[PDB]
Amino acid sequence: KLTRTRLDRLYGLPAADPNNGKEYYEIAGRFSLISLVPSNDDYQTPIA
Amino acid sequence: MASLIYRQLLTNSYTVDLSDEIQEIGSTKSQNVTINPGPFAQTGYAPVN
Repeated sequence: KLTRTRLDRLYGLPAADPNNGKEYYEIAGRFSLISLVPSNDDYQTPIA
Repeated sequence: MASLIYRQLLTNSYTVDLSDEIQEIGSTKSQNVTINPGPFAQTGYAPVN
């Protein structure tokens, strides 16, 4: 509920302030990345 | 003697090594070739749309 207005029961974030006197937002996770790499060709080296 | 001179020609082989190392040291560059693999895997990129 907003006050002194006609719109009521906000469902979501307005554009006023999410800072709220706090510092950050934290999200945890783990990647699973598959890609192509050229940096493990260990044969083209000089003799001895 | 002529045969003795022939054996003398056979004896003095301790100079060919000096001669060809003289040739080598004044010769051109040296080099080192490298190593290569064998067969492969034949891969690609299937799920593209």
